[PDB]
Amino acid sequence: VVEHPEFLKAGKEPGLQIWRVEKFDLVPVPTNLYGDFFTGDAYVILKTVQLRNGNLQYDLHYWLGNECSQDESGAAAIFTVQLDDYLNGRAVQHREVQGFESATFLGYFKSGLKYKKGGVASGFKHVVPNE
Amino acid sequence: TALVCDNGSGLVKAGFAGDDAPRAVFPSIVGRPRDSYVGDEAQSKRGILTLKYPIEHGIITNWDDMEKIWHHTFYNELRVAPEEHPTLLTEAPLNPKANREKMTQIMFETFNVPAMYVAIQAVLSLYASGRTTGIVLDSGDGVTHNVPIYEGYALPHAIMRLDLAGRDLTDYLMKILTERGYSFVTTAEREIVRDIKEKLCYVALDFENEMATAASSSSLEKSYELPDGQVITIGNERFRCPETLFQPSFIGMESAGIHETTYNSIMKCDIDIRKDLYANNVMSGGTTMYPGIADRMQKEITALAPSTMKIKIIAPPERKYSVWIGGSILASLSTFQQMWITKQEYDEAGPSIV
Ligand SMILES: Nc1ncnc2c1ncn2[C@@H]1O[C@H](COP(=O)(O)OP(=O)(O)OP(=O)(O)O)[C@@H](O)[C@H]1O
Ligand SMILES: [Ca+2]
Repeated sequence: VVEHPEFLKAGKEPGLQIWRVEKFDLVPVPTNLYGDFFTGDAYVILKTVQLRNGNLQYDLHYWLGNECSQDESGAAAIFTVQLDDYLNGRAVQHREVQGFESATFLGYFKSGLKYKKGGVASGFKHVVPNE
Repeated sequence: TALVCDNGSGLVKAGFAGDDAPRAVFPSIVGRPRDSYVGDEAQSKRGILTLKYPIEHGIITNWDDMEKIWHHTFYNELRVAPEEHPTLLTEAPLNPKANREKMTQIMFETFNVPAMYVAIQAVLSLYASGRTTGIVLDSGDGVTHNVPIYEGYALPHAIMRLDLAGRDLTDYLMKILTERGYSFVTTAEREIVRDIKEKLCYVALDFENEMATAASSSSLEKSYELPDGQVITIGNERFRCPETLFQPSFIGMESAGIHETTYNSIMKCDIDIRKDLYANNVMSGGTTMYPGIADRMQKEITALAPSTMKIKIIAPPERKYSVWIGGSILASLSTFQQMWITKQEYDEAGPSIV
């Protein structure tokens, strides 16, 4: 369980919700920017579907950009498991890698998917063991 | 700032959540006289000390000594007051709850940590690689594990354990090195064999062909300069050492090879997620650092599994600290705040909380 604001807003209504991992945190992407991914970042996508039989459906995808740092891709993966745990585990998890996204993932974006160089910076402080 | 401690059978990896590497890496050894020393200092005075490994095959067996490892970790290594830092500790898969209970009790009752959390080593490694599903080959100094994981959780029935790892390998290299004439018997010389193992050993893509090539030319031979000046030659021992991983028979173990336990482990999981295990073989651990291990495993597993299946081995360049890094990332997340176990909650519920 988490008091994290975004976990409370997750999968409450039919639709698409996108978050970007930023310095070890899940930050919501402006709605108008959906479909634009920074190739150097990592995101978590939650798709909620309306299933007549009052049976809400969830699909969690974590997208990894070619230049995203280890701490980001790791955080995207971990957030996915926690969000799913939060949602009682009812969500099906999917790892999406830049350039090889699943047909399901690509379908979430009517007007195509668009990449763009750049991104937030690693929250990782560099060190060298035994120094 | 949260602390992250990965207590391995041979080395303790320790540091601060947020860093991309452990600041401290030392031997998991405690030495006592005739009132104790730890790690390098314990090894310096090995002459007047009885040395013991508190962690056997990834499982804590000596609590009196484990306590010294943690005291040394916190005070000497990290230079921090345990009472001001939330602490992430790692543990071997299938670790007895009693142990997890003892671990927790010591942290709260003798070091008074404000909060703690215990994570399974293999899962942290998988997270470090940016995955929630896959199967991890975790190989260290005292144990090797095959942990298939689905959506973040280790599949209990399918986990496999193989008590052969780095130490056994060193012991074997030392053994076949004498046969070739040389000789490393004392404790001081065993360090030499470990350096040879880590510098010159490698996994043959094909053991049989390498054995052939080596008996003919000297194209595979590498020279190793001893400290005193001497220069010894190593030939087939380079790939015969690691060969033990795929053929535990060399050291006298009817055990199955790591390619074999990976395949069997995958075979004990729902067939629907098997395609995913096959494409997400992650290796972590010092003992998977050998050059050529990815290629060999890649070939050995497609031989075992049906040919249409796609096999992919992920061997991260820093896989020696993958466990620590995954925990570093985990303990840094804004969400980790809630999953800790507080000293306060422990005072009420006791051991049964971890
Ligand atoms: N480059 C290398 N090549 C081969 N072996 C290496 C290399 N670097 C380290 N090792 C070995 O890998 C082993 C250590 O790993 P790790 O630090 O993974 O062990 P642990 O965490 O100490 O043990 P365990 O996982 O069994 O509880 C050591 O025995 C060491 O000799
Ligand atoms: Ca980034």
